[PDB]
Amino acid sequence: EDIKVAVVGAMSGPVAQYGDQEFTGAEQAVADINAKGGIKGNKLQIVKYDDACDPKQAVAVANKVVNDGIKYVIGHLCSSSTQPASDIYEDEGILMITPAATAPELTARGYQLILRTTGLDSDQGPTAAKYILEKVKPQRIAIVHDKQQYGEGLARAVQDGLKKGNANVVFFDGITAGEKDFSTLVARLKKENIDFVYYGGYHPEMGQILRQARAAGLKTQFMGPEGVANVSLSNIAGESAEGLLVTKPKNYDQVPANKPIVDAIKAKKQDPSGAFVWTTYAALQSLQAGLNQSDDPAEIAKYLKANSVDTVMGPLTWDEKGDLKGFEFGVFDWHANGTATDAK
Ligand SMILES: CC(C)C[C@H](N)C(=O)O
Repeated sequence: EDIKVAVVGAMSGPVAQYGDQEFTGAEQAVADINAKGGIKGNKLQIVKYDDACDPKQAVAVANKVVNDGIKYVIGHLCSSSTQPASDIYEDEGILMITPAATAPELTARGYQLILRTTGLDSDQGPTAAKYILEKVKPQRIAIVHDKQQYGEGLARAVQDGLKKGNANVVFFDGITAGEKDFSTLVARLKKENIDFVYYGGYHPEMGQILRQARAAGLKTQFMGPEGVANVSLSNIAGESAEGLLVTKPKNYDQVPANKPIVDAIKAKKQDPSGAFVWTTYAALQSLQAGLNQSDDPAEIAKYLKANSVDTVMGPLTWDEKGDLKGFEFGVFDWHANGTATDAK
C-alpha cells in the first residue's frame, strides 16, 4: 500500500537550481529506502509540486496538497514560500519538514507539525558577522539585500552583529530581485571606497553583482549566505566568483560513509555536490523513522522531537519547536569551478 509524500520546491523559475538539488536528493533517498523494503513493506512514492519559490504559487500548492489528500510534505524551500504554506499545513494537520528554509520565524509561532533539516539564520547571520569581525577586519563595509524575507533577514542580523562590534558599516541598501543591471550599485561601491560587501539573497543577483563589480575593476571582498553557494552562481559569475566567502552547511558529499550515495547520483549524471541534496535526503530518512512508528502526522512530529535519527548528515536531534540542535554553518572559500574549501 504505497505511501505518497509531497516533495515541494522551485522546480522552475530563476531559482530552479534549488529544486534540482532537492529532487535529486529526494529521488535517491526514496530509491534507497524502497530498495530495502520501504516502510513495513510499503513503498514511498514521490509526488512533485513546483512552487517556483513564489509566495502566491506556494499557497496554491499547499491548498492542492491538502486537496490531494497527502499527509507528509518534504519542502518547501524558500522562506517566503514556506511560511505561508506552513500556515495551511498546520491548520490542516499535515506534517511539513523543510530541508532548506532558514528564517527563524517559521518555528517561533508554536506550530507542532513543522520541522527542519537545516539550520537557522539567527545562527547563520551571527556566524558571518563573527568571521568578518575576527578574521576579515575590513575598513568600510556595505550590506546589500534583495528585499525578500531570507535576504533582508540575514542582512539585518549581520548589520546588528557588526554594529555591536563597532565595525564601520558605511551604507545598507536593498536591490530588486530579477534586476540585471547593477551599475548604480557598483558605482556607489567605487565612490564610497568599499572594501567588503555582505550580500543577503540568492545566486541570480549575487552572480550579476560579482561579475559587474569585477568588470569595473573593484577589488572589493564579497560574502554571501548558503543561498549563493552553488554551481549556478559559478555559471553566472565565472572567474568573478573566486575569492567569494560564503557560509553554508558542511560538505556532506565528502564524508566517507556517504560515498555510495555520491556514486549512485553521479552514475545518473546528476550532481551530488549541492547542500540541498543532503538536507533533503536527511529529511526523507527522518520521515522514514517516523513512519516506522506511526502514520499520524502529530505522532510522527512527537516521536522526532523525542528521539534522534541517524542520517547522511549524522545524528539529528530536534528541539520542541522543530529545529535542529547543534547545527553549524561553516565559513568557506567559494571557487569558480563550483567547489568550496574551508576558509582560514
Ligand atoms: C534554498 C535556500 C537558499 C533557501 C533559504 N535558506 C531561505 O530560507 O529562503
